[PDB]
Amino acid sequence: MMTYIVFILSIIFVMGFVGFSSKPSPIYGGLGLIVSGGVGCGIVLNFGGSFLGLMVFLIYLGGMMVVFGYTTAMATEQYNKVVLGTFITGLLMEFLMVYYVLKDKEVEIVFKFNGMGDWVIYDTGDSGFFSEEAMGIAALYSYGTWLVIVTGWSLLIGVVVIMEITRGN
Amino acid sequence: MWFEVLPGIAVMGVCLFIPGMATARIHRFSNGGREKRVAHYSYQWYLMERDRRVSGVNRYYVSKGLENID
Amino acid sequence: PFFDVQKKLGVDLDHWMTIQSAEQPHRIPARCHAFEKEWIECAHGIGSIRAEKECKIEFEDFRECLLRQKTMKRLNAIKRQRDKLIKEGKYTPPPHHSGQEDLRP
Amino acid sequence: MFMINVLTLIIPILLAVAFLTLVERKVLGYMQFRKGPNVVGPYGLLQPIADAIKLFIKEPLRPATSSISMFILAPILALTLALTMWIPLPMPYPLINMNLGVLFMLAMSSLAVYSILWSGWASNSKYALIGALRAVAQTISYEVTLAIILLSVLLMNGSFTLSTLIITQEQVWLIFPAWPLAMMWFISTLAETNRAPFDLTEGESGFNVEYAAGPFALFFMAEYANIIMMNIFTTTLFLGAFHNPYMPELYTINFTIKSLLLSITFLWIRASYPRFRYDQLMHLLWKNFLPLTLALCMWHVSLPILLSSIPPQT
Amino acid sequence: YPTKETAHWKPPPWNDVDPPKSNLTLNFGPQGVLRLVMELSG
Amino acid sequence: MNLMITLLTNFTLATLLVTIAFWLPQLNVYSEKTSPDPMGSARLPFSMKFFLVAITFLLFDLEIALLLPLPWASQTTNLNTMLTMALLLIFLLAVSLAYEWTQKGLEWTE
Amino acid sequence: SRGEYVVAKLDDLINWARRSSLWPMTFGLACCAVEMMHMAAPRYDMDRFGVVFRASPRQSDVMIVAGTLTNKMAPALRKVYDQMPEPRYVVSMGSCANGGGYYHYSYSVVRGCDRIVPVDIYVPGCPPTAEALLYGILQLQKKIKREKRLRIWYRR
Amino acid sequence: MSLVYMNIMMAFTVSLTGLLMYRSHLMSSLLCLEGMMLSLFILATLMILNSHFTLASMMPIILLVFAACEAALGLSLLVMVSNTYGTDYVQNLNLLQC
Amino acid sequence: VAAFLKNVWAKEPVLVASFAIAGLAVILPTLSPYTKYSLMINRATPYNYPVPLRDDGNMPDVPSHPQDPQGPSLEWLKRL
Ligand SMILES: CCCCCCCCCCCCCCCCCC(=O)OC[C@H](COP(=O)([O-])OCC[N+](C)(C)C)OC(=O)CCCCCCCCCCCCCCCCC
Ligand SMILES: CCCCCCCCCCCCCCCCCC(=O)OC[C@H](COP(=O)(O)OCCN)OC(=O)CCCCCCCCCCCCCCCCC
Ligand SMILES: CCCCCCCCCCCCCCCCCC(=O)OC[C@H](COP(=O)(O)OCCN)OC(=O)CCCCCCCCCCCCCCCCC
Ligand SMILES: CCCCCCCCCCCCCCCCCC(=O)OC[C@H](COP(=O)(O)OCCN)OC(=O)CCCCCCCCCCCCCCCCC
Ligand SMILES: CCCCCCCCCCCCCCCCCC(=O)OC[C@H](COP(=O)(O)OCCN)OC(=O)CCCCCCCCCCCCCCCCC
Ligand SMILES: CCCCCCCCCCC1=C(C)C(=O)C(OC)=C(OC)C1=O
Ligand code: SF4
Repeated sequence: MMTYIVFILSIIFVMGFVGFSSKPSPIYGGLGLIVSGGVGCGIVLNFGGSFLGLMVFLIYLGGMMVVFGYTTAMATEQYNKVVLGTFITGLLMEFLMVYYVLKDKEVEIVFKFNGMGDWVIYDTGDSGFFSEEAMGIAALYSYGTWLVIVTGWSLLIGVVVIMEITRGN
Repeated sequence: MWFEVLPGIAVMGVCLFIPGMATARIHRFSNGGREKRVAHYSYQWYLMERDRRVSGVNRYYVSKGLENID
Repeated sequence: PFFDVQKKLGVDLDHWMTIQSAEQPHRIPARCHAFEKEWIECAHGIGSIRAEKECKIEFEDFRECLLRQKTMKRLNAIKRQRDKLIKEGKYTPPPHHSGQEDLRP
Repeated sequence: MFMINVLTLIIPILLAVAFLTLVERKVLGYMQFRKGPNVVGPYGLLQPIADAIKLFIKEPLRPATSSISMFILAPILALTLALTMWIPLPMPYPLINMNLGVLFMLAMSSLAVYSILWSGWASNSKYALIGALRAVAQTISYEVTLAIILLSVLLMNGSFTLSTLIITQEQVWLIFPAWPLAMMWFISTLAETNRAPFDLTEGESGFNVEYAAGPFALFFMAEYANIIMMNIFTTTLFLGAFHNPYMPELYTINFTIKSLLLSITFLWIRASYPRFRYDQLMHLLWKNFLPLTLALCMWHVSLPILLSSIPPQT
Repeated sequence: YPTKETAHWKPPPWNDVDPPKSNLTLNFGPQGVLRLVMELSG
Repeated sequence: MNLMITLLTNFTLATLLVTIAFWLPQLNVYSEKTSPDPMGSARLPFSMKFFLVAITFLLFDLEIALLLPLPWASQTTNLNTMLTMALLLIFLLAVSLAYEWTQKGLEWTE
Repeated sequence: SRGEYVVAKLDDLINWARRSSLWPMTFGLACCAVEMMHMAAPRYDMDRFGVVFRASPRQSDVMIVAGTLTNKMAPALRKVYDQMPEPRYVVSMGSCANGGGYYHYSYSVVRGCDRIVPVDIYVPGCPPTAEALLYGILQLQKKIKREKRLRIWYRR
Repeated sequence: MSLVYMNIMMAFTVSLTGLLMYRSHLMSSLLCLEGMMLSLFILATLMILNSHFTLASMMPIILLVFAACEAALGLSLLVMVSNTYGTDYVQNLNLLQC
Repeated sequence: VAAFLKNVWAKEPVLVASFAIAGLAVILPTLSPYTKYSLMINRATPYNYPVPLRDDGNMPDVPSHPQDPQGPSLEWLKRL
């Protein structure tokens, strides 16, 4: 059961999306996307993506969903059947997926998926005195020159774009 | 006078002294009278799991020296 | 229009992140470095139409390295037959597969 | 045995937050030429106990909430985040020794604005919502200089590991190469915890005025846990103490004295200044701290290269 | 070719500009003692 | 694993204290209260300036996310390129701040 | 009996915690506000009794009506009284809050704040001194000390 | 293939069909769009960490940053819609039928 | 060039300090004699295993043992 733990988190992940995709209200939907971001971060962390998971917290959740909840609280003035039916529909489809891929150890929705716990696909070695993911992100400044240029230019242009379109003149 | 504030500062300072003293004594109790093994990198974890395998008691901290070879 | 500015000017804008077998930081290999190197050295220069039918073996070995579908299918088959024989009682697992063997090194 | 270690972390957190209220009332007393509490206990040592028992049997204020669920979730999130900021703190050994503890703390402190935002929207008062939006905008503004100052300091550390930050400061305090970063860091931590002169939730409504005495006390103790925690983190980060590995209690006494003095420095700053106007601390961030912070970030990138003083990765 | 569905459609404006279809008032009450009525614009 | 235990303990103690703070004074039988704000019933007027400071936070937070691997990137052997791109990213964050200045974006929350 | 002893000790505990942590909301109406400020000033210092200085009205335990209550403000006084969580007490400070005072026969003054809110301590003076107000606050603490909420609850 | 990829693809399709079936709010649409981005982040991350392909570890951060800038732009558009009608309702955005 | 500088140091000392520290961060690594040692220390740090060479017979610069004289040395790092 604990060998399936990432899978279990992924189930909660899918459940969290049926939280906000059914769209109850943008604030409860924001909360559902926050919970989804936390459990997807846990999925990332359990493969060895420590820095990427903390980017999910600091930049996706603590950076961007803060601005989503902030903008949302400045609208939709404070105080359904389609939401509840959509939520139970998505939940029953997800538990039928779980039931099939656990009873058969294999399923095929669009692609063939094994039903074993996802620990089986890992590597059996060590990376020495470094995280490989940390060194691959550190390579953004040594090997990623064009990527840094186009990303920083897009962010500068994005600042210019937001200041042009939010002015009305 | 001003030293009347020192009992509350003393109580709060003891309350801040408790967690580090507690985790140091618990790390020395749980790891054979020594520090907890810091394994930030997979080589350190490899050495630690090798220690757990060569100890024979399924405890990484039980160290085997030159007495374990002939 | 693939205006190949990078080969024209000799610059390297994005070829470095393109494949797993490229120059990596600290010489870290991918898990399918050898399979991808063999598929690329097979399919180099001969074009995609010939590369689909002439380098099928290296590409299938590389895809089966990437997604491990045949390997996990085989592990499914072995574990399922083992669980069936445990249910029938005609098999018993050894001590080294039960955790009673005092591991190697 | 690990659960005992978690309890000996988090129950002394609650006791230190309990008596920090007494220390604040006493120190603010003597700085205001009066005494603090000295009647309720001997030297007022029973004032936090009496106040906790008073607040936990006060009538529930019973608001009409726009959301019941987020009104419940905002104190839970505040207390959970205020307790999880302590677990990577090397004092001298962290509870959870993690490789990226600095970034973990920056992330879990970036998540703390949702309690303010959810409690502001979960109230039906529009003016409480305006105050919540101002408090969130203040906090996310000063998080920018938190992240960039913290990056510029950890360029001398070598990693995001908090325990390595003790090894970094064995020859000298890190306040000596980074006192401008230290002073902008300290004022930015003063503005994170909504602490005076940046307390506009008491400047003339707070975001959590619709809560009863119990839940508002939980917000209050999460705030003081954040205050003690950020002072400990600033102590670890700029005033790193001597550590004998055979005698860990020397480091524990030393960082405890320094963190107490830094928390009393928070108490002594609120006894000294008037508040900022809201645009004035926005001016303080965007037009004063952030240009210096970017300039010193360029300086602390280029400085280990030009002096051959790049710290090790491990 | 106007049909029954597309019969309420009028042609768009000539400059393609549609017509645009307040400020806050606060009561800082008696809660010395002064009542204030604010008209704020941000 | 110890982290998940610690998170569960912190979350459980927080939920327990919130349950006590919401349900220990509910046991009293005090009195029923009829009980019939600076704005009375006027709808919340939108502030463009709070949204602009939140978006400026978001964009500078993305630029910070780019800046975060620098204590690792200083360990490279292509140090001239690394230093050039680090100074270029901090300079582009400074140019973003300067353009946010000069078009009066940092005004009335300066 | 055991239950009477237990509810007596719990009464003593909760009365101790309530009288030792009184939080006031002061209606600074008129000249008595100046003397409440002197009762907060460093000579008398209400904060050493556990009586904080200017708690918010939705967390305060006692409403000190310090000044003249006029007809134009009596619904605001009553609204703040109705917004206070229980147990709430009312200290009437000075002659105009007590009985109308020097403006008793006026067309525009409520003749004592006890026509508007229930009152626990009447503190007389024009103004009463800060020491006299602190006397009234200590008398309010003594009134809280002899409360019998759980003993009456156990006897009902 | 692996079992976690099933759930991350199903999450992307759930956020897709949420983004492809509007109810009333444009903010709920932007949340579904960012759920699509989040599932792309998770899926890219699990592949790149699985494959030990080192240089693409900087790839999901890039996938975050641009798209979050995209999110910022979307929020700004919503606010301009909210500054015309008072609400972000998608049925107000129907003037371009004629 | 001097009255403007005293003017901006009188009006805006935060920004003068900002542009001055940024200018030092830009120009000073190109003028430093120790920028070379940063590169030399980062390439002297052995993250990987020194995979040995097959002795063909003619490699006079490659040692047979770590304690041999030929090979890359780190006397400059111990001395500085
Ligand atoms: C960590 C332990 C403690 C650390 C130290 C902190 C202890 C002291 C705290 C005192 C209480 C503070 C309470 C809050 C104060 C808030 C107000 C305030 O101070 O605002 C900040 C003020 C704001 O100033 P201001 O707003 O008053 O100024 C007017 C500004 N205009 C014109 C735009 C309106 O100052 C700063 O922003 C400076 C921040 C720190 C700068 C450090 C610079 C170091 C030197 C660099 C080099 C200089 C030489 C040039 C280059 C030479 C190269 C060789
Ligand atoms: C890490 C360290 C943390 C430390 C936290 C605590 C700090 C403060 C410590 C306590 C300071 C002294 C407390 C003294 C309490 C008052 C005692 C007293 O005199 O009570 C008198 C009262 C009535 O007495 P009575 O007999 O009626 O008097 C008439 C006599 N002719 O009788 C009564 O009220 C009944 C008796 C009440 C006794 C209460 C005692 C105080 C409770 C403190 C709780 C915490 C204790 C420490 C916990 C951590 C260490 C284990
Ligand atoms: C089975 C029998 C028991 C039944 C359940 C009861 C449990 C134990 C409760 C505490 C003990 C019961 C008695 C409570 C106090 C009664 C006596 C009292 O009130 O004495 C008054 C005395 C001070 O005299 P005072 O009137 O204040 O005079 C002003 C000075 N001129 O006051 C003092 O000297 C100080 C009084 C302190 C009261 C005790 C200490 C506080 C409570 C500690 C335990 C609960 C809280 C734990 C921590 C909570 C979180 C912080
Ligand atoms: C509204 C909902 C309720 C709100 C209140 C409660 C939630 C908010 C407060 C708690 C936040 C939880 C944060 C969990 C992850 C934190 C990041 C993290 O794990 O960092 C620590 C560490 C990374 O460092 P490193 O040393 O590199 O890794 C170990 C390698 N030897 O990595 C590790 O040590 C890895 C340990 C194993 C993996 C842990 C996975 C945790 C479980 C999934 C996420 C749980 C939170 C989901 C909800 C988020 C908020 C909505
Ligand atoms: C080349 C190195 C890298 C440079 C880029 C990186 C810089 C790091 C710091 C980032 C700063 C970001 C924001 C900068 C905005 C500049 C524009 C500006 O602020 O103009 C307005 C200002 C007058 O302010 P005002 O509009 O009235 O605002 C109210 C406050 N009084 O006008 C002014 O105050 C005039 C400001 C310009 C003059 C500053 C002169 C400083 C000179 C220091 C010595 C030379 C250093 C070498 C670099 C060259 C500098 C020109
Ligand atoms: C788990 C509960 C532990 C005890 C509660 C926290 C410690 C006591 C703090 C009391 C307190 C003080 C002194 C206080 O002054 C205050 O007002 C600003 C509060 O907020 C309402 C308080 O909560
Ligand atoms: S009792 Fe006297 S001093 Fe007090 S408020 Fe009335 S008129 Fe003024």
